[PDB]
Amino acid sequence: HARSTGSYSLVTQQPLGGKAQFGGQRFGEMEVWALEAYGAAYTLQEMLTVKSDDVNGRTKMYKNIVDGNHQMEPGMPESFNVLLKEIRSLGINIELEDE
Amino acid sequence: RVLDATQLYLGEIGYSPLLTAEEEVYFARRALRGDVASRRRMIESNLRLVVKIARRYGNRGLALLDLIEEGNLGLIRAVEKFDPERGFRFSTYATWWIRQTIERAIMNQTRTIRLPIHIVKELNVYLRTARELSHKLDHEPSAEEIAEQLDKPVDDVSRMLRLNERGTAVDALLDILADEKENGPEDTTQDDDMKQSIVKWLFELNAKQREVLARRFGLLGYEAATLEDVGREIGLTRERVRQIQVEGLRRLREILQTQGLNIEALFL
Amino acid sequence: EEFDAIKIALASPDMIRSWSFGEVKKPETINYRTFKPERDGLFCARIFGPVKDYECLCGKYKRLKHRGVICEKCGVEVTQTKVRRERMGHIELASPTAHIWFLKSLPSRIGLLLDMPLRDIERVLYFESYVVIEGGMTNLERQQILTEEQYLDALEEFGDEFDAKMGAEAIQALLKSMDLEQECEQLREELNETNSETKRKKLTKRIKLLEAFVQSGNKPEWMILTVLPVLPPDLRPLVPLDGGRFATSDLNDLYRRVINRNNRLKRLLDLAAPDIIVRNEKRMLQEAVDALLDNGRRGRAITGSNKRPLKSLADMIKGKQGRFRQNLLGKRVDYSGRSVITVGPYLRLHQCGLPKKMALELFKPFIYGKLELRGLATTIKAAKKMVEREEAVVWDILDEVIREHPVLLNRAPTLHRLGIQAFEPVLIEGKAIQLHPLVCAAYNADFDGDQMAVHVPLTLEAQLEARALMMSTNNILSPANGEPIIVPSQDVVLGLYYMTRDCVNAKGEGMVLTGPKEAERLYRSGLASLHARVKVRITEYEKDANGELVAKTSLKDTTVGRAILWMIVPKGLPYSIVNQALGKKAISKMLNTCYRILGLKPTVIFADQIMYTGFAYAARSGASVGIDDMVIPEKKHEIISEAEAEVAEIQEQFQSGLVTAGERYNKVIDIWAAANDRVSKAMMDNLQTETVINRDGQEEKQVSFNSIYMMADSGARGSAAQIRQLAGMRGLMAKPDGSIIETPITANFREGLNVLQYFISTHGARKGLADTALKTANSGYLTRRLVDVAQDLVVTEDDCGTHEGIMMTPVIEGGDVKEPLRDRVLGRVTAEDVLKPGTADILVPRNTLLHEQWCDLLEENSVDAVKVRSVVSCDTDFGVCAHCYGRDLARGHIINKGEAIGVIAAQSIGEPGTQLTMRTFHIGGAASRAAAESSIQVKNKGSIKLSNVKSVVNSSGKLVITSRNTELKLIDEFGRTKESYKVPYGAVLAKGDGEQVAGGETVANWDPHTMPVITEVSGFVRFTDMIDGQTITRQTDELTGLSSLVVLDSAERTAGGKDLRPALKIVDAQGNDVLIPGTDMPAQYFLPGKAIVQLEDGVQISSGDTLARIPQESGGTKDITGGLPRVADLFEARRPKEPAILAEISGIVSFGKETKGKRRLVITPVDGSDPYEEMIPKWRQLNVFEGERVERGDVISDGPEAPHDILRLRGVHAVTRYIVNEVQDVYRLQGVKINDKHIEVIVRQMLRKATIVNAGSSDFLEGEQVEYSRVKIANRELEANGKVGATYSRDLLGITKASLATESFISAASFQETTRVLTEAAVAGKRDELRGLKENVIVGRLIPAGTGYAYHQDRMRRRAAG
Amino acid sequence: ARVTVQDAVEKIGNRFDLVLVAARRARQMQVGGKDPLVPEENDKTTVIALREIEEGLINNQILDVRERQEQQEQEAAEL
Amino acid sequence: GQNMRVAFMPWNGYNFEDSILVSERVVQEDRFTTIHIQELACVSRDTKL
Amino acid sequence: DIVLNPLGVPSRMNIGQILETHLGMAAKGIGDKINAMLKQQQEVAKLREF
Amino acid sequence: RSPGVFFDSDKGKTHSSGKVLYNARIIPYRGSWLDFEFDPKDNLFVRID
DNA sequence: CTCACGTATGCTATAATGTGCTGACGCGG
DNA sequence: TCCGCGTCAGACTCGTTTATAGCATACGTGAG
RNA sequence: GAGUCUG
Ligand SMILES: [Mg+2]
Ligand SMILES: [Mg+2]
Ligand SMILES: [Zn+2]
Repeated sequence: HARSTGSYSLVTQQPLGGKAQFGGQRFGEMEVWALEAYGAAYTLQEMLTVKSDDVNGRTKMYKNIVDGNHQMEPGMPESFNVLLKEIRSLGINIELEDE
Repeated sequence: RVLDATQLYLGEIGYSPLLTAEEEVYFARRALRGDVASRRRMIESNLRLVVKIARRYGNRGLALLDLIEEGNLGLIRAVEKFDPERGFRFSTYATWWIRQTIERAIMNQTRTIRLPIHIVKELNVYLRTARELSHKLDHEPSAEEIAEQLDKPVDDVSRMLRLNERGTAVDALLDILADEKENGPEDTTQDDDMKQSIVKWLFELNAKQREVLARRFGLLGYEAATLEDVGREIGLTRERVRQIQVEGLRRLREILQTQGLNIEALFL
Repeated sequence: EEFDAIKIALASPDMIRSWSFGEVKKPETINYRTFKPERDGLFCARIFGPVKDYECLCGKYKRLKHRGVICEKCGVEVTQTKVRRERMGHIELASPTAHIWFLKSLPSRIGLLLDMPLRDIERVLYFESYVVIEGGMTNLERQQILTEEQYLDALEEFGDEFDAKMGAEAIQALLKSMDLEQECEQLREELNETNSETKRKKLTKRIKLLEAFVQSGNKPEWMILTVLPVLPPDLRPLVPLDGGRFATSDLNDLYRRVINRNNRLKRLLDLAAPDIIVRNEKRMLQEAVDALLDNGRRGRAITGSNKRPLKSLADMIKGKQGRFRQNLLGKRVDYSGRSVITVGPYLRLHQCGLPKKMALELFKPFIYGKLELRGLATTIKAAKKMVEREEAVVWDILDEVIREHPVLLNRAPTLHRLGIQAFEPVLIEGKAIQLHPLVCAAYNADFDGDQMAVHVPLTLEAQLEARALMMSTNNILSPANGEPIIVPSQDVVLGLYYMTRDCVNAKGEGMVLTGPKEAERLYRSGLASLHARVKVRITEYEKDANGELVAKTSLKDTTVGRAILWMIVPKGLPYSIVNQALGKKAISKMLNTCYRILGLKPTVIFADQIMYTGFAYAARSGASVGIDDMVIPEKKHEIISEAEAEVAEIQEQFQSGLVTAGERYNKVIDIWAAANDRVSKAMMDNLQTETVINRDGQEEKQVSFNSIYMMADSGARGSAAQIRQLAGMRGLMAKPDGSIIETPITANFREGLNVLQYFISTHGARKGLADTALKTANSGYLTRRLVDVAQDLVVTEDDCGTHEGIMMTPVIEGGDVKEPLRDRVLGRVTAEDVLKPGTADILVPRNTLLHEQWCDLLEENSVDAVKVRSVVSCDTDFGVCAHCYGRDLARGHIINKGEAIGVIAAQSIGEPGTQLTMRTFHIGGAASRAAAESSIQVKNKGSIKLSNVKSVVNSSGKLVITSRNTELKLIDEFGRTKESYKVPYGAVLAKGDGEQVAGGETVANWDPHTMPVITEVSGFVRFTDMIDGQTITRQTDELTGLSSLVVLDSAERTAGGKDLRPALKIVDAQGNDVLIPGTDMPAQYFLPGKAIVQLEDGVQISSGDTLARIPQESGGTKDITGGLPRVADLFEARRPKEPAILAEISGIVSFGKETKGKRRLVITPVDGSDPYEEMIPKWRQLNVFEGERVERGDVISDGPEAPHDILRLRGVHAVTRYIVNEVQDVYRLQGVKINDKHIEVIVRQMLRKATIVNAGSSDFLEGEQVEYSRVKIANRELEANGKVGATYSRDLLGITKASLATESFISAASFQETTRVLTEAAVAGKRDELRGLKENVIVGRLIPAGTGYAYHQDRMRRRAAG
Repeated sequence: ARVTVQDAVEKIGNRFDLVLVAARRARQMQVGGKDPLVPEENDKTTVIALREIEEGLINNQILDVRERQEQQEQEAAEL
Repeated sequence: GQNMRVAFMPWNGYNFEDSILVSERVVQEDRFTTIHIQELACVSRDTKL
Repeated sequence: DIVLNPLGVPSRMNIGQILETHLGMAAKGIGDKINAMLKQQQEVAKLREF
Repeated sequence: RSPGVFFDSDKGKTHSSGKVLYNARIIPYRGSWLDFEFDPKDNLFVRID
């Protein structure tokens, strides 16, 4: 099984799992740590952002790769925006403090 | 260590006075005249009755406590519209009210999507009929067999049994399901290519042809107008607009035959 | 948007209102017919937004033209549908509702704040009982509970002027009325007057809470909810399945519960209902909200449809499955694929076979891109249809894209970093991934169906990080050790072995060749065997003093297969490398040597060549396995019948009376264990040689070329242990308990196993297989705890300029030095300039890397001890210096600044455990454990050196030792330590201190089974407290009657004997107590659990005699199963059940008080006048005697040392070295090589925090716990400026707590205990500035390490300006 | 190089900085269309930057110096 | 299954870790050729439209 | 037909497969003798003997 | 587990005292379980269900 | 501008008035 | 007594069974 | 959610 781009999950916006759902391979904690041990910071961010949740990022980077730019332009992973909403639903004020 | 909301409440109800016939009449006359204590005592004394009906009304929609509270609302309406002048007992009249309010609540709250009682009542008759059919027909009721027995439309019976199907929990099933309202990057990228090509296509055809064609479909303009509505801009014509719209499209059809689409992008 | 930090704080009712875009009044979801959102329902479009993009509900406004146009008719904003994922609502609660998280979550904030027990609060909340909020009349004070009837009494008598209420209104009032300031001062006043030890903690904790509450600006009333927020619809979606049915989140069921009960409460309030009913509704409302927030915490969770509890808000965040672990610290990924792996022996080391169809799909955008630049595709949809049609031109384009583009291969489980590697792909027809053999080791890849993930690095940056950092070729050495991972195996080994190994004469013995080319010509011509012992002329190239290679040529006896291998061997290497018969062990050394001399590209080429030649000659040989291979010894049946009549004689002696079950078990196991070794050694002599080959004339002996023997000797597959079971005797099998079956299997596989032997086998087998499934998870949980603790640790500085460091000495554990000083200090920064013996000329500087060249010099001079710079002693704040660390073991040079060291450390500790779990378990059947260690024989002549020893001379003439810690050493002439030998207690020494012994002399004998209790004094033996049935037991014999006494411990003992310690007391002939030479102690030896005394009371003993024998049953397996819990216990800094005691201050000590037997050791120092007085157990016996001038941290007690007490008294290097050695003991027992520096990283992370005494210029005061780096920073500015000086004391934290003590709550939450972490952060108003790695990975940003360290340090300087 | 990047690490030193510098140069050729100093030889922008670093033509300092130069020439043209 | 002429011996790494080297003759003789029958359904439903 | 790796036997300690292989060849040995006698027709008496 | 009686014992476990606490468990096919057990102080206890 | 359609709140009267599945994990703080 | 922890991907299947009165006026929006 | 599985 192989996948470049496909459908994406409902809440988390991450790609689905399994070959029947045309799914992306799970990049697990273990696999992340490996990139952490190495240097590989761009490979990791890619895997976190334009390859998974980052909605704007993934489309923008697709366009760049057909345009042959091979530039990332990262964003904010959508699972996080949900996390925030789920913690505010608990009645905890969790704000982003700006620069 | 009594912590449970239910056991606490049932402890409190047991702690009440039980009413007699003459007592019910005395309190009921004072109650309708508008006594505070009389209303309180009649309600509190008859809470036990709510519980007996609510206890046999569980495992159908809401919880016992939820079924007892809604049942209590029926008790209040019962005390308000009780007639002590009629020799007939209160328990008999109250039972109607308690069952009515519990049933009504169970028909509304239980389903996530608000369902009308009109359809629910119809459904009841269809299901009771199915039961009698099942006892004699060793098999189960068909839609047509139920419809035959009630002398009603097959389509109407099917619509009703179609609303019987309950909802399923996503929590998992969530991960199998994928966003259908959100298009994929590949699809969104394809729309970007088309929208960008149009701008370049507008400055490739004639100046009056790409003006009239674009502002009609709402490509360059703000509002998607029709052949007759293109007259508002500067065209102010009906025949000349229709000849020029199609003249723009005919020259563009040859631009797609030469670039390498036409029948190639016809499948799409 | 781009932000600095994140803060968390309690939500105000009004704050909650801010986020809300309306109050959802109704439970209505959607209309059954028009499946659109209902009025002011849960999916209301008027509140959360439009269902369709830029379209109102009633449909009046459409298209992107209408922007923010709120439709007047339906009341729906024309914006994108996206908004319905972001907009929140709210619910107006009739009754105030307590927030379960602040109530139930321990310790609890509402309870701790009110100083009111939880029970009291709950009685109030469920409306069982009233609570007093305030009474001016002290009659009833504050927070005093009144029952229904208690409320009636005061209400008539006082009433009115006293306020007492019920439910959450009461608690909210109580919280509103409480003044944080005033209570802070009152509690400070209490601590000043009478600070009781344990309640000082609790008072200080409520003080910290009150202070932190006021600093956070959180209000206690807000713990009670008046407004209840509503989650946006799309985050609790109602979607139609294909079947026409709908599917929804359980949050919808919980919100509908809450709304129904809340609205019913509004109704019953409008109707003025009697209060019993109001109360029930308020209980039900609190139940519904508590279910909605956190279901299952408030008791029985609300079961929905199946019976399963509804998933609540907190359940979506909390669990491993929450959102942290599942959707945030790891994710599903685009441009990712998998398939089965298979060999690619043809590949070079930097390549991998990637299926055509798989690669077509992964590089889809890259194809689209080139297709449009060539003008072959007019647009993207036409390019997609050309790929769909899989046109011939598309393959050519795809070949062009993949060129020089690296792909990541990953295998589960990813234990260490080499579980991901980058390769350049090679397009292949067929559906399987082709993996290079030499990297199979790092992946632990075996091709019996394993699969791999493929991932495509998209950006130029990611491509470069893959090619430079993650490439196969570039990750040759293990980062856990200095040994390489890429090493030829199987055929690659068998073939090179076949080539190098020599045979007698064969074809063309003793010929002469002109170089390896005449040799290869001869072999391939068929005039020479590869084992033709002939001399060839090979030209070696040795490196001189300068870079130049010096030419050298000479003749040397060898074979015809080794000369031909020389052709593969790169110039620079000696010919002696190929001149031995090569195995896997020798080839690994060969590739490491080549890497360190020649460098990376040469070793890469050389590795490929070795693989190619390996299989090339592997197929040329053609070795197989027959039934004649395993040759069982002629003398098996003799050895067995001998062993068998012997065990029979001991079973007959069992009914007689010299034997317990334990004694005979040991004796039978010993007999069979020695028989098995004998039969095995018979088989291996008979098989290993027993080659009669006639040399050129007469007969000779040489090594056997029997197939199985070659397989074993080469190290290709089976070991001698497996071949014992094939050809020798199968041996003693061990039950799933670990206890060994008394009847061994006499037969082998060749002979045939029966149903009984096979059935007995099964036990061990299945326990092994169950072990792999079940045990794998504690290993992995340890990796994860380690990783979390040492995530932040990054190389920050190049040189801190520190002199400080740990003294490393050769690790000579047992008899032979498994790992010397060179291996232990190999690649380590040297500090405090350490020269040679003669102190008159510096040999090594104080800022240099310990390279193999330096290391070789160290060995000529025989330097034993070297202070080296370590991670633990590094001064760098918020990371560690390249010099303190030393070499990146994976690179073979000094570590690069920015490398994430902690992660590598945790992974490298974690991996072996997790791998040795699955590995040794499926692979072994029986338990080949040895236990011959019962008598020291010395290997080399020398003089006996006994350090730490106190022994008594027995009537034999012999030195019987009675010390616990005893270290016999073997000194030579010059006076160096070379052999060590742990003498036990109860030992007979042959010779006493400093006496000469020759090679192969026995110097001490002791029994391994039984640790005897050996008496110092001579006299008569008295039975103290040894009441039969109470404390001991009596067991009698026949004819005359020998009774034997067994000391029942408190386990079997009656209530009556519990307080009695049973002990054999030494009295003299008079029946007075005999003293222990020179002290006031009377002789008395306290007998432990099951101390089996033979000789009954009143027997004249001589000194040095065995009184009592304590059964020392050692029925434990020699696996990681038993080792890993020891490792986890050290890392988590657990005090044992019997930790040793050490002096706190230097100075002179005498004894004071005693509690019956319990010692109250009084230290009264010389200069420091204050005493230090300790309570000590009675039975714990002291090493020190009385008045000695002992320094800080002198060992007083026996048994195991607590790492806490080591750190606290001796210090950092002491405790670090204790952990390193005690952990390494376990891993070394399993043959696992991990560098100390990794363990040292994690210990540094353990010693992160420190407690403070006194104040400085900041807010320290008594006993705040602050991180060490931050207090050092304060101390640096303080010492320059002055102000109040602050005494500090470093604290040890074991892993789990250390990770939770990190000053990032995003890391704390993601680890564990998320509910508790977020309540404590919310209450403190804590602000996470996102400094660590986990924090950055969560927000999906650049890691502060590796590639990101450049960018990250640029942002930190952008903080200074702009 | 083609096979292994050891030589290019030996020029700059820090593997991490090697990657940044090769990235920056590859981006120039990818976007700006900067001409390669070594013959392309059908090599991707990733490998060409590593060749240029190996031979010691490309470097963080050198790239910065030429950035200033082109940027001051553009300032000159604007004024 | 099917019995086969098997030889125990290395090949050029084509039997590395349990990897199996098979003759073309096995494929020709259609031995270990296997038959699989997949079931696909198409459902005509009734919708609100 | 198939070439399997010798090194996946002595570690695995499934010696059954080797005995199966020796006997399998012996079984097929006798099948090859019967095949040879059937190709040359020969006697029912002789086949019966063997 | 077949219904009937079973006599079992925590082999240590509870109380570092290391006392073997004996227990009986009566298991029916249908009904509440009847437990008897010892306490460290040798008092016989009953746990119904 | 008017009626039909969808949805809801109403009232009826023998007396009846007190509840209620799966159980057993193991180590630490 | 209570509550905080327990390896990493992959394959497939099943599942969301059951219950309740009848007819009059009132409340409210939509369609022609 | 309960399965039968491959490392
Ligand atoms: Mg495997
Ligand atoms: Mg094995
Ligand atoms: Zn509208």
